[PDB]
Amino acid sequence: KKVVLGKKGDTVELTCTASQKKSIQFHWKNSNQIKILGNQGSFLTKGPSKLNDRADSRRSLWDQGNFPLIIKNLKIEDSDTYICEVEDQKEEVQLLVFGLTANSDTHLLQGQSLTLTLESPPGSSPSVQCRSPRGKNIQGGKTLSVSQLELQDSGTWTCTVLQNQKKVEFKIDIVVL
Amino acid sequence: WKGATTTLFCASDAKAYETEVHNVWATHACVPADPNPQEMVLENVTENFNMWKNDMVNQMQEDVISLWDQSLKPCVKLTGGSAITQACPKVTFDPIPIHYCTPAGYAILKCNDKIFNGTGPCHNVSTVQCTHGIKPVVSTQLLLNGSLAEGEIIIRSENLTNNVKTIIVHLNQSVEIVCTRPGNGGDIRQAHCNISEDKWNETLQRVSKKLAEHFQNKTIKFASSSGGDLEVTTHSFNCRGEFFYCNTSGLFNGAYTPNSSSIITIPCRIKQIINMWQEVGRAMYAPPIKGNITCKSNITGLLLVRDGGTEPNDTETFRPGGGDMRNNWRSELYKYKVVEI
Repeated sequence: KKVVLGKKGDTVELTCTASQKKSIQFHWKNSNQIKILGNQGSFLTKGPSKLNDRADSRRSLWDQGNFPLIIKNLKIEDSDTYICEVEDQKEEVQLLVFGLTANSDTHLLQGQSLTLTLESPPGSSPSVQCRSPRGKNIQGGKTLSVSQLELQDSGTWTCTVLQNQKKVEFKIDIVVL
Repeated sequence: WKGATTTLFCASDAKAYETEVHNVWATHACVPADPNPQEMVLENVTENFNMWKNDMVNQMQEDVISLWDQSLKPCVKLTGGSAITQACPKVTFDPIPIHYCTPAGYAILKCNDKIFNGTGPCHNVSTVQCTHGIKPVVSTQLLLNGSLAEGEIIIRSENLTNNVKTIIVHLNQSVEIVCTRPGNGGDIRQAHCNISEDKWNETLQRVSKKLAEHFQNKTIKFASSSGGDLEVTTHSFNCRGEFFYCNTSGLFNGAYTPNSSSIITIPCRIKQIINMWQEVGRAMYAPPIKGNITCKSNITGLLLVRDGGTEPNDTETFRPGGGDMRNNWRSELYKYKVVEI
């Protein structure tokens, strides 16, 4: 089916279309059947879901039968299967949110060990790899690290998270100098 | 006869040299209300009704939209993205009852069962030329100034198992609410509503019981609106031309079981900038007039939505809903159906 990937703190826009029509009723549910967001005539309503104050929709598109679920400042836990119910239809999209963090301080040096953590949902088993400034990559599970750091181990580390093929990228700066 | 659609006309007791806006709309758009409404019981007949598919609701919506569009002129209006401005004089605004009438070749069938819920067969059916008079009050959360159920409180929904479906609660005793923006009146846009604590408590207690009947083995509780636009999160309504937003937190708070002051007080704001109900867009009016801006209303209905959810947790919780004004008209049109003779 359809899977959408998103990075922590980013904003995502899940799509939904009514059989090429007009402005009509729609609702977005999670897999737990909790109501997220929908319309009441011309107004937007929002249900008792965890995502409450960050869900939004693009009202101007409603005439054209587009009813997106917009989720701002994505949290890991937003990862779920979302259902948009329109007229007779049920459309499903699975959201996976990941974050990639450097669980060390900001300023490291010398022979310290740098250790990167993937924050992932429990539906996830993504593959993770991080490219050093020197082009050295390091494949890894959920917490990949470097044995002993170095001076040129500073700069812009580029990390790719693969899942459903399909990918997201985390540029992380590390400073050892 | 045979179910049908056709082009209704309206009827009212509008005065024609009155400047109030509903009066001005009706006097050109409607017929004078017949002094002698003919109603004829049909012995030996049963009819199916479905309030949820009643095109009479469509036409009423269409009228109320036209009325608003012609009567309440915002200084700024946003529609296609296309902003426009125009004169926005203050206006005189107080809904009058409007009747819906069928022309020759057609008749309106009216269900008189006191138990009627809006769908399924009706056993005491009469025929009329017009509906009773129906005030087009535009509101969310609380249905104001409607008629009262005659027997017991009634629960209406197109589908109670579906938690997206708005539940219309038809009261059978009203609870007065007085909302006012005081003259002096430090914050000009500050306001509050008073509701008899005992009367509200009694009302929610009984609604819970009804609700318990459709959701057996459930604790029934009520909670604040769950968010969305301010027009829907608060109890909003227009009062003397101003758009009130009244916080109902202190009205939907916990469980209500058979056994501050005597008065619940609810804070309200008057807003100039509003989301439009007629269509997707925003309007901007002038600041509130002077003096006491007060509306005293009868809460005669409720608009609720049930949380639902595949929780093993088994207490049903209900929040104030609304926003689709077709439900407002459905709460009054539910016992009428147009029929071609």
